[PDB]
Amino acid sequence: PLSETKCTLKSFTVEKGIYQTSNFRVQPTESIVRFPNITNLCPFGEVFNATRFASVYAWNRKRISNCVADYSVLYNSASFSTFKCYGVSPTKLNDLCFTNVYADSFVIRGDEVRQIAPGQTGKIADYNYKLPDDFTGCVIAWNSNNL
Amino acid sequence: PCSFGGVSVITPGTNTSNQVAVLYQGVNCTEVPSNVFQTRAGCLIGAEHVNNSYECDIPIGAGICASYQTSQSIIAYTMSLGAENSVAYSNNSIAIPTNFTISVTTEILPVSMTKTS
Amino acid sequence: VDCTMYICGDSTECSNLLLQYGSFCTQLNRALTGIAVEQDKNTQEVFAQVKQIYKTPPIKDFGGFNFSQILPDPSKPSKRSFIEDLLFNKVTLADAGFIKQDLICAQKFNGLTVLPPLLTDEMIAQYTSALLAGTITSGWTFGAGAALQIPFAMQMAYRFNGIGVTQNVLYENQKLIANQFNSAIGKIQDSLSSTASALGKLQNVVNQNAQALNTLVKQLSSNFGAISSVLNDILSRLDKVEAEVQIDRLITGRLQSLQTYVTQQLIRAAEIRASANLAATKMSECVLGQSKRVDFCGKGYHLMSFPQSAPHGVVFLHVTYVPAQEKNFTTA
Amino acid sequence: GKIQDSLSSTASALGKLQNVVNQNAQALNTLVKQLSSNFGAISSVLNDILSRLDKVEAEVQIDRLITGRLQSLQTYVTQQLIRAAEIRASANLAATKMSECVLGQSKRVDFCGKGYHLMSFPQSAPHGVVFLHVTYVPAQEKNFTTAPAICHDGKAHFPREGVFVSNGTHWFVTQRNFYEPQIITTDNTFVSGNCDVVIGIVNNTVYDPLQPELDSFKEE
Ligand SMILES: *[C@@H]1O[C@H](CO)[C@@H](O[C@@H]2O[C@H](CO)[C@@H](O)[C@H](O)[C@H]2NC(C)=O)[C@H](O)[C@H]1NC(C)=O
Ligand SMILES: *[C@@H]1O[C@H](CO)[C@@H](O[C@@H]2O[C@H](CO)[C@@H](O)[C@H](O)[C@H]2NC(C)=O)[C@H](O)[C@H]1NC(C)=O
Ligand SMILES: *[C@@H]1O[C@H](CO)[C@@H](O[C@@H]2O[C@H](CO)[C@@H](O)[C@H](O)[C@H]2NC(C)=O)[C@H](O)[C@H]1NC(C)=O
Ligand SMILES: *[C@@H]1O[C@H](CO)[C@@H](O[C@@H]2O[C@H](CO)[C@@H](O)[C@H](O)[C@H]2NC(C)=O)[C@H](O)[C@H]1NC(C)=O
Ligand SMILES: *[C@@H]1O[C@H](CO)[C@@H](O[C@@H]2O[C@H](CO)[C@@H](O)[C@H](O)[C@H]2NC(C)=O)[C@H](O)[C@H]1NC(C)=O
Ligand SMILES: *[C@@H]1O[C@H](CO)[C@@H](O)[C@H](O)[C@H]1NC(C)=O
Ligand SMILES: *[C@@H]1O[C@H](CO)[C@@H](O)[C@H](O)[C@H]1NC(C)=O
Ligand SMILES: *[C@@H]1O[C@H](CO)[C@@H](O)[C@H](O)[C@H]1NC(C)=O
Ligand SMILES: *[C@@H]1O[C@H](CO)[C@@H](O)[C@H](O)[C@H]1NC(C)=O
Ligand SMILES: *[C@@H]1O[C@H](CO)[C@@H](O)[C@H](O)[C@H]1NC(C)=O
Ligand SMILES: *[C@@H]1O[C@H](CO)[C@@H](O)[C@H](O)[C@H]1NC(C)=O
Repeated sequence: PLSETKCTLKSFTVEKGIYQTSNFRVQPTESIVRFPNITNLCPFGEVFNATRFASVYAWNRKRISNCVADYSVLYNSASFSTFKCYGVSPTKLNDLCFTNVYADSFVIRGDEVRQIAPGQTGKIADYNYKLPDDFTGCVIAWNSNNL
Repeated sequence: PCSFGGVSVITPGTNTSNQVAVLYQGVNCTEVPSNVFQTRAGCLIGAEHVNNSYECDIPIGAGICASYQTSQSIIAYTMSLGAENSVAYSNNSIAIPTNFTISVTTEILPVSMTKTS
Repeated sequence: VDCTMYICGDSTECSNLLLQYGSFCTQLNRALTGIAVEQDKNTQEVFAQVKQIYKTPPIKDFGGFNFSQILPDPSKPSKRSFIEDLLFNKVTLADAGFIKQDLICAQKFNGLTVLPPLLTDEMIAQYTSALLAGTITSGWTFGAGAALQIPFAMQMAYRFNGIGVTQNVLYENQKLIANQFNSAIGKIQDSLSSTASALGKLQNVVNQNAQALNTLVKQLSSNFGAISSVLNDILSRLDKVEAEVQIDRLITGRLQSLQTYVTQQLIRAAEIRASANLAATKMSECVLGQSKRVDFCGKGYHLMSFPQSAPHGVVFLHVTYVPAQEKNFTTA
Repeated sequence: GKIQDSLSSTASALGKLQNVVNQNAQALNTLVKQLSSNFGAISSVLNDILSRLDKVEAEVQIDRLITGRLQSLQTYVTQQLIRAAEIRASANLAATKMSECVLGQSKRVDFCGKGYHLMSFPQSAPHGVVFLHVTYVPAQEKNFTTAPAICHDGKAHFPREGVFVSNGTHWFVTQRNFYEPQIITTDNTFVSGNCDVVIGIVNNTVYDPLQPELDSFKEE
């Protein structure tokens, strides 16, 4: 502590009195993790790999609840031509726990994928499918000219 | 949130000694673990607590003051307010000074600080 | 205030980014420590006027005057007097900082701790009792030099001689005069027991000390433009490169809040320093002596004054002479 | 002389002054120290930023630097204003002490030194003023017995100035702040009312200076 006060005052010699120093706080002993103890894996397979998808005017919306996700499985796949999360880091998804997940599935042409970012404007973004300005979530787009 | 608080170092001038005391402020120091003293201002470690009272030299808090005294060490104590004195009051008694002393006292006051632009 | 803890405590990626702002945190801590020391300076200046603690004699032969309502009461664990105890009940203190083991707890948890005053209420009451005993047994002598004991009747005689009235008037009416004083003190006892606004100048202080602290906590809920106002949320959601962008905005907002709070504290501390210097002057001149300054020690011709403590304040009972029944006469 | 040795011995007596000057430096010190701070840019030196980057990104960095250094200036100038206000108050108080304790005599207790104020001498000091307050202090006290008034011929006598004192056998009139007994005389006292109302009156003779002259002339 004495050398620490010498450090705080930036002087070799210290005068008589009281000197406030860097505060003490007791460190955590260990770590506790608590999550709901559900176990079923989530069916992302039919969500992201359907036989067929709905059109933009009637864009399909699947509810995801009461399941254990695994976004690392998707994130490691190279089939994702475009993958951008606008309210969370894509890697951190494994350590974040959600109240629900809406999967909005549809098909467009290649040039309109820039229109699907949140806050964007354009014919698709104006007259059939608009994301909120404060949108949080992820956007996935991949070519299907072979399907 | 885990117990936390500011920490202060009680010390005389390093030109006199190297011994120091540590005051964990606002901490009931049963958590910190012969010189452990639970003040009303937290806990003091490294000083000997005595029942003797002196004038406050190094302010600790809540009536506790520290000092460096003999064998030399840091002592914490309840600061004495002053010399005890009972005035010999009576309804027909008077005190008159028969002698006087003229004393000079220095009073120092700042008048100005350095101009800066 | 611990700058790190207040801004975004329990985070290391905080300290790394907060180091980029230089010694702002150290400067804020220096200012707060200076204010804390200045509080002790004010208390020491106002109350520690006498180096000797006097005590009242066991016999209370004060020529008919009754100071029981302001003399210390041994029955109470503290040597606090009666009117002093009323004063302590009128003001509702908050966050006295005597061992924390609620608003006070919520303020404390965020690094906003309260140091205790050095002179606890007991030593303040002892100082007040000492000064009162000196005033009532030694005239104004103890202020100038040693304690020169004197009976209270001729002490009032010399206060009358000071106010331009011959001391004989006192002795021809002492029985009535004391009867007035012992009555008038009672009027204070009922007044402080009746009204609660008389101590406004004190509560206005203490309330603000809380209120500014309140808003200093309330700014934590503010997002300042980020996507979330909680640090652990930002940390969990985002990776380093964007978490840095968000945490810089949060740090800037919380640092500006600290700047505003510490400037407010400095201004209030300057006002309190001025008030404490004025109070110390009133203690030195109206208590330890008699004043020729009109209206400085009570409305009227000043006879004397009695000090009393109060939570974070001092209360002077100014005893003053007032001409009452006038008559017309012809003068050349 | 005791002052000369005291100022030659101790160095803390002038603390209130150094505390000022030190701060004037210390705030300046930190006002320079903030230059080393980066405030979030990639470099804390202006010429570095200028050399590395082109205009469109150098503007983004220099805006951050300007904001940081401007905030530092705001804090420094607010601190200076507060310290200047405190110094203004101190200087007004010192000017009052110069006008009242030096150029005159003060009836305010403890304002011009601890005790009964006799006078004061001003002295200069670096950025400060030092008053040598010369004051009178009663030193050696003694006990005496006092009565509020004396009953001589059925009438009460009170001091024109001073206090009736007695060593045990005789009564005298002494000024309050110095012992100098003097015989109870009609010149030293005045008469108002009889002896029944005053509480604690004590019988004693009151000398009349006209009586011995009248009696000596009668014997003549
Ligand atoms: C949907 O089909 C895709 C086809 O791309 C699946 O991705 C393949 O997964 C297999 C084993 O699971 C790997 O051998 C391939 O390397 C993957 N393809 C690529 C290019 O990454 C994907 O698993 C299915 N999607 C979902 C959500 O079930
Ligand atoms: C008042 O006090 C002074 C202070 O001592 C007395 O003067 C001293 O007298 C003695 C005895 O003769 C000497 O030894 C000292 O040198 C004197 N000191 C000073 C400072 O002058 C003085 O006698 C006292 N007055 C009375 C009436 O007793
Ligand atoms: C001084 O005031 C106190 C309080 O008013 C007086 O004490 C009271 O005496 C009466 C009458 O016997 C009692 O009924 C009370 O219980 C007493 N109260 C307290 C607080 O002690 C006291 O008598 C007064 N003294 C003089 C000399 O007038
Ligand atoms: C109180 O003071 C008086 C006055 O000084 C003392 O009376 C004097 O006594 C002496 C010594 O015998 C005589 O020479 C004087 O003539 C007396 N003067 C007066 C005015 O009476 C008296 O002795 C003192 N009493 C005590 C107890 O000290
Ligand atoms: C002061 O003198 C008066 C008058 O001589 C004293 O009063 C007398 O006291 C006696 C004895 O009891 C009575 O017989 C008289 O009637 C009183 N006379 C008067 C005029 O009141 C008084 O006692 C004396 N005081 C002292 C302290 O000696
Ligand atoms: C250190 O202490 C010695 C002895 O008390 C003294 O002579 C010297 O001046 C002191 N030095 C400082 C820097 O206070
Ligand atoms: C600390 O806490 C313990 C347990 O409640 C208690 O016995 C002790 O008195 C406390 N000490 C202080 C100084 O508060
Ligand atoms: C102070 O007094 C108490 C009670 O008499 C005693 O328990 C304690 O040991 C004393 N402390 C010292 C240092 O003598
Ligand atoms: C004095 O005279 C004025 C004018 O006549 C009158 O108004 C006032 O009441 C008188 N005061 C007294 C005390 O007689
Ligand atoms: C006065 O009398 C009191 C009580 O007897 C005593 O304590 C004190 O020392 C005396 N003072 C002088 C100067 O004789
Ligand atoms: C002083 O007190 C004594 C003892 O109580 C008493 O006999 C005497 O009458 C009192 N004197 C005065 C003037 O009150």
